[PDB]
Amino acid sequence: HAGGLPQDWRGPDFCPQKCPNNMQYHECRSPCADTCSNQEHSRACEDHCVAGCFCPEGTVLDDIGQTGCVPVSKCACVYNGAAYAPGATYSTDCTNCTCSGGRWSCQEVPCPGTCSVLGGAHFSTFDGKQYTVHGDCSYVLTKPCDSSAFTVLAELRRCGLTDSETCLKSVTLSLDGAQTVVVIKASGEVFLNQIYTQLPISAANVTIFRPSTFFIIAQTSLGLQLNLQLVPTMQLFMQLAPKLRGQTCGLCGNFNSIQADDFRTLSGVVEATAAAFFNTFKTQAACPNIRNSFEDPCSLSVENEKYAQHWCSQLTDADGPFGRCHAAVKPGTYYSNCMFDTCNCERSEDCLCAALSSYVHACAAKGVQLGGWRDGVCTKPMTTCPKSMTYHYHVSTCQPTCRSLSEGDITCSVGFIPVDGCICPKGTFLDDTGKCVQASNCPCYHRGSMIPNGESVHDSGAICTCTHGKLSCIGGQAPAPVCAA
Amino acid sequence: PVVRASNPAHNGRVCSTWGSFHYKTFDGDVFRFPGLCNYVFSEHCGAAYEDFNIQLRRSQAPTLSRVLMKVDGVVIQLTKGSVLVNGHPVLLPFSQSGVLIQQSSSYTKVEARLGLVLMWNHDDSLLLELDTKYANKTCGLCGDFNGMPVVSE
Amino acid sequence: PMVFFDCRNATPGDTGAGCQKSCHTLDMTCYSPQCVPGCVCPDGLVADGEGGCITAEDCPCVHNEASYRAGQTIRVGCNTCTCDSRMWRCTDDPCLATCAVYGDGHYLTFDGQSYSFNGDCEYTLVQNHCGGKDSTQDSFRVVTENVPCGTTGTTCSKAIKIFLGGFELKLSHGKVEVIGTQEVPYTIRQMGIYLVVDTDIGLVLLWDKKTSIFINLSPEFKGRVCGLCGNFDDIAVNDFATRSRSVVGDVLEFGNSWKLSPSCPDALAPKDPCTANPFRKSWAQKQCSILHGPTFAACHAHVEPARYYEACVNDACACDSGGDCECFCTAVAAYAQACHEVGLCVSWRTPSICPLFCDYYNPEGQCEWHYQPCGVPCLRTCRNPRGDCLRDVRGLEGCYPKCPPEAPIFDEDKMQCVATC
Ligand SMILES: [Ca+2]
Ligand SMILES: [Ca+2]
Repeated sequence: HAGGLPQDWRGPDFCPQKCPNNMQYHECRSPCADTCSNQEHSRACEDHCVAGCFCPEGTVLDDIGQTGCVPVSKCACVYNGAAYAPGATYSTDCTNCTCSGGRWSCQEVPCPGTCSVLGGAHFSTFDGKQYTVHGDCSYVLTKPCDSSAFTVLAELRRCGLTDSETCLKSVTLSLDGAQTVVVIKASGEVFLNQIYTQLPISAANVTIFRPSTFFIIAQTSLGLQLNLQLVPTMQLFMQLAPKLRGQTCGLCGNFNSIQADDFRTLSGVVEATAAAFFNTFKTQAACPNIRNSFEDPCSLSVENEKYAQHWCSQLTDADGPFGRCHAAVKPGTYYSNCMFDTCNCERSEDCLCAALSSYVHACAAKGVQLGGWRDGVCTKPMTTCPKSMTYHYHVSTCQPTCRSLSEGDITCSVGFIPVDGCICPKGTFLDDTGKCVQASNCPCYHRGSMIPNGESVHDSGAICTCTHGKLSCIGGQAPAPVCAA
Repeated sequence: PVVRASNPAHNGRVCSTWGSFHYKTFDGDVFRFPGLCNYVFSEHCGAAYEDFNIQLRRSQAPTLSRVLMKVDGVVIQLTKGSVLVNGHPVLLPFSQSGVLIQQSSSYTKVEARLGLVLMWNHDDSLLLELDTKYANKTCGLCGDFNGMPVVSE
Repeated sequence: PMVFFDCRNATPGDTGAGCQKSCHTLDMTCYSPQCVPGCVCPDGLVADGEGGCITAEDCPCVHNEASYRAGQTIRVGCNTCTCDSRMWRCTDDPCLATCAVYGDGHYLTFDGQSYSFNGDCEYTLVQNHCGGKDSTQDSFRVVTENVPCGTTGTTCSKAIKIFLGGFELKLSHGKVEVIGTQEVPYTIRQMGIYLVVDTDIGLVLLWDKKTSIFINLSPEFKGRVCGLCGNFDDIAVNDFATRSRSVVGDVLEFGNSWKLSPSCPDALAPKDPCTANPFRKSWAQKQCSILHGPTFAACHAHVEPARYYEACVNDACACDSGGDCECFCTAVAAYAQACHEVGLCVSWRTPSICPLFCDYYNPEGQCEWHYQPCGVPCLRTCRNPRGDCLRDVRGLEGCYPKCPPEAPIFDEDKMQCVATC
């Protein structure tokens, strides 16, 4: 206490002191003992030296395993409450880390970005920035700044008596300087180049399909993917390849891993409010300028607030249907969206179901399945699909069809974030009339033309009849036509 | 108020008891008092509101049987193998209301963010270190903490 | 000159008003596929928002719900932006970043990551020499000391310790202690309600003397710092890097990894204050509504008050152990300082709402001290006889002296207006 440095005077027989593990008793050492977690605590110490048990020089205390004093090279690492081992590795979607000397060494890996428009008003950019503006126009979501290779537009329109009830009515995907325009409406209709088409479409540089009755997925060759949820309300999830980092710009940010500049307008400065930056991406002059107020819809109605609190708190309930996802996706933002949407919109159940489905889709994107989450609420969509369709919580594949059976190739993107909805049951193929039929009822196809059962076709002198969904050919087959020189 | 400090010798802020009833006051007066009753080790009697009040009791070898601390409404009772906080046994380390109680291989330490540190070692020594803001405002076996050994004690 | 165009006689390939732009629509690409009725300016003209039509290059620049003509000047951070043909021309001078810690563990890092952490121990707010531990410069370490403030599990700061070189500063209660061990590389200056510690390495600290700290770090320390204030590399997601040098998603783990003493118990998730203390909630919502009313209406376009309002309500709900007014005043003063930093001199302290006793500093038979919302950046004093102001600190509100012409130099040590020092 006087600022001195006493020297050890004890011994095995002269006032012996015992220490746990391999620690040694010293009269003057720093009380800030280095451990595996904090291996430089002694250097960052403000107290004077004290007497007690200390680790031998060259070793630090093992607080993770309580195995006495261990060398720095033998120190373990802790991640998510689970102790690792020297040399053990873990990986996230964006990084890969390895334990060494009690510290994590991390290497970056290629990582696609995700923008989200949920509830018609809640935006989450590629860099993770979140905001909420209730627009009344068509807005530029994502677009390269220096080119027009692709462009995504969202038609956010006021769909209620008040100015804070916004619906996403359509999504426009423009390709190659507006040479390929696909407009997907909230009613499920798809317009390719102003022509009402039928899914799936394999157009120039884009393929659009319907994995289920609830979702429409559009994948482009430029690294862009769109998931569009149509039941109960239209919500958008855009995924962008890492090759476009720092190049896009719109309502979804510039994809440069920085949240600060995500509110930067085309003028060149970063705005302070979400509404000011949001209003600069209008497409028409007549659209109103949205000013963000500080309303709290849940405070305007007792019953609405009670309903929203009762049914939206399941998102943050650790022991509920969504409890297996709190480690993957933080539910706070989804809980706030659920509360606001349920209290604000007239159809409270629809907005509650939309928020729950958005959280479930985020969890599925992270790789967590929450099947059986519709028990108690949102039961109605499970009992509304056509006669031959049945519901499924997990739809990670593509719908099999009679044309898929005949041709052998199904128009799909193969790999997409798993979705939910009503599909054809297993072993049953979707017929061209929107009906799920068995393999024995799927029609034959020759040269892209439907061949009804009992009919025959003539090809290279061979007669092939369509029986029981199979195109048998008399004479065995027609192996290979040969043309003489 | 800017207060400078350069001297690291701070023996004037430390009062302790050890061995055969040996006491050292904050002012450096070392004496012996073989009392086995309950005595006030140190308390903040210089203000209308008392920040701390530490009492110690001895039992017969001059062993320490009980240490009672009143720290800003927190009552800590330290006995051999037992730590009670507000009448409830606790598991160390224990942090509550700015008071941290932790046991080591050689001592039990109670640190109070108002500026006090108490050490009950395993050689039966009770050492108290006080912040300099409590100078000239204490009383008990540890003196009045004014830098002068005999006067006022 | 705008004419109403209707789609009654809509020839193919004619958008009408669907591709009519304005001074606010910064994207000039025509996206409408079909005709939309509405007002259309003459060919090659865009709307100016007041009914007229002007050329695209003549549209005024838009910034924070305001319009600026060509050649006008705005200030962002430290740079200057000039409007020119709808664009902003800004210099590229790097400057400081501010980490703000206030209230019941409300943190905002250098890179803009906002979070809430309630840790009971001492935590490394910022320090250099994290990776490699050599780098350059001299090692510095700003460490916060915390104490429970409430009964719901919230925790607020009590003392701030700055370890620079071989010197230590302890800002505690309302005083500063130079624990010490060359010359002192510190400059302590009381301006407004703030105590400013300036270092020669490029580190500034504003302390409201109760619970609020604002650490300003020069751009020379980018990527060379760590702690609860992030690592200062313009990325906010990776600011949750534990002491083991791994970015985690749990705020509790990241906060607990930065405690000074490994033996200190780890913090747990606190209860919801307005849920654990409902009987206070209304009062909170009635008191923090100042952040949404006409008092700060001019600032709503420049600083978003959502997180400040949330922190105010949570602190007022959790300030249940004594001192609700201090919690409320700190929460509102955080937003007030945020407004002042961007050049908005908003006055919010009334005799009923966080009063300041300026007249307490008036000597016998004198009246000089007055409340300043943005403060006096360059006020004449003994250490600044020429009346210079270095910027780098903006809007430090509080009581400032207005020395008369007879005695125009303010001596802080004597705390009086004198003719010469
Ligand atoms: Ca970015
Ligand atoms: Ca960072």
